[PDB]
Amino acid sequence: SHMNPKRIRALKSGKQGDGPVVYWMSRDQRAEDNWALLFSRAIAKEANVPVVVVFCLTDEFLEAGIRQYEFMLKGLQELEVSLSRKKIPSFFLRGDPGEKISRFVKDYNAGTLVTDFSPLRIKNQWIEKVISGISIPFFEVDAHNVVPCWEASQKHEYAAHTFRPKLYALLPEFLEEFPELEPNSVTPEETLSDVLETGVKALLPERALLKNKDPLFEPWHFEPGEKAAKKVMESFIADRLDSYGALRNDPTKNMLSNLSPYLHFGQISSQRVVLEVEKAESNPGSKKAFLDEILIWKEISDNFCYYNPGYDGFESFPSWAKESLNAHRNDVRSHIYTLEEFEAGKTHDPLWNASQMELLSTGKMHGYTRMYWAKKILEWSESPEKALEIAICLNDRYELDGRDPNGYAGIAWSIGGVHDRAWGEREVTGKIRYMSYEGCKRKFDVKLYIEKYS
Ligand SMILES: Cc1cc2nc3c(=O)[nH]c(=O)nc-3n(C[C@H](O)[C@H](O)[C@H](O)COP(=O)(O)OP(=O)(O)OC[C@H]3O[C@@H](n4cnc5c(N)ncnc54)[C@H](O)[C@@H]3O)c2cc1C
Ligand SMILES: O=c1nc2n(C[C@H](O)[C@H](O)[C@H](O)CO)c3cc(O)ccc3cc-2c(=O)[nH]1
Repeated sequence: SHMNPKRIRALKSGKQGDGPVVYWMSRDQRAEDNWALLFSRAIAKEANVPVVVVFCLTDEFLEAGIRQYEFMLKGLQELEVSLSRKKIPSFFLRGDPGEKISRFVKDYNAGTLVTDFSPLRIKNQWIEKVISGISIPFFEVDAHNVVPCWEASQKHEYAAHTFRPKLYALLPEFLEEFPELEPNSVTPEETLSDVLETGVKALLPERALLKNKDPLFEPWHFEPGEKAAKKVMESFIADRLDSYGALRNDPTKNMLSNLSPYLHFGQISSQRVVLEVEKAESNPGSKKAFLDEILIWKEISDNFCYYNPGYDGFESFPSWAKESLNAHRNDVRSHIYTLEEFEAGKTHDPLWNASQMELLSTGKMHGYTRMYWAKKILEWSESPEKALEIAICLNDRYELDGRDPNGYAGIAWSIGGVHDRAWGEREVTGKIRYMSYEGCKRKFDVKLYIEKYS
């Protein structure tokens, strides 16, 4: 087995039991290229026990909507089949992790517990509870980042150009092929259709609809699951990669990878993706541009959430920005929109409303327009605290890749200059990098973007 010990972290001591090794899957919903699954199999081998997979359908998802819930569970049904063809049983527990994972460990005489890693507050909520209801050893493995989150840095990194040296210096040690997942020796000692049916009915009153009372979301932009995530990656390498560096900041092109929803649910590994992109021969500049995103910005987001408890609040902005935004707290805002208005794209700005339409109808706003979109919320909000609330809310309710450290870090960047520099000082937004509507007229084909979305 080729398993780096620095990818793993003890969450609780225990006395090991004598039953299956239980992998509690959460962030990384895949069978292939999954260090958490791979380490859980290795421990089960070393203990002559089978490895099983447990997943919690939590009392939440009523906070998001059908788009995300469907994307995830369609992926998971494919995952049962996948893990079956490995003789690895998957149990799907309804309810919150505290109660259900504790009970599952007791009832199935688990030996050791392993989970994947996520810096989000809620996961730690779950962890705190699970830790009370078990007396067996507990491990988490960083299956999401290429360089483990507690390895990459010992602290918060204020700019990309400080985290980047540290991260690149560790790629030799941490970027490499996955061993194949070795199946179970034997097959060991209600369904997602019913559960998908039950939840959808519970969520259908909150579904987003255009006045016409017809549904607003379009499923077909992203086929969910592990097999489809490979295909999308392959389409990217083959077709969009060469142009990426040139056209990534242009909302009128389909030249992005479109991997974020897949990467969010962990239906595809970012280590895998990075390995394929490294292999490929493409226009100079492109490969550097894309790796800068999927290694530096993706992994600094986990860094941000992990070293900042208040990663979703003003207090985590850098000094200069807080000082700056405080000084402009009482400036009169040129507009103030209610939440409903932002949500239904009813602002005096045709480009903002279009970006909000792309979101509502596809569940994926273009990266470039996300920055415009979020900065305008700062500008048209009672306060910077309210701006974060509104952005976090809209991002999490409607993005397929939402509810993600990339989100909080991305919104903090936009609204408080996290991982950014001081810029020209203005009214209302202070020194926070400004993104004028006109700057977009210079930079890309605005009117065409607006036509695409109405
Ligand atoms: C206001 C705002 C909100 C955001 N919310 C989210 C979110 O909820 N979930 C999310 O995954 N990303 C978020 N981002 C970052 C980024 O916009 C998206 O990850 C990207 O557009 C996803 O599309 P893609 O896969 O085609 O990107 P590509 O250009 O094809 O990049 C490939 C991968 O690199 C990573 N990546 C690219 N850009 C960034 C970035 N700026 N920050 C962190 N990682 C990046 C993503 O994981 C992405 O899947 C947000 C950015 C902003 C400004
Ligand atoms: O373990 C779970 N992870 C879920 N996740 C994954 C989430 O990324 C992780 O729970 C955290 O990263 C902590 O592991 C969701 C993500 C979404 O975007 C939307 C809904 C869910 C729902 C669940 C869930 O019910 N259980």
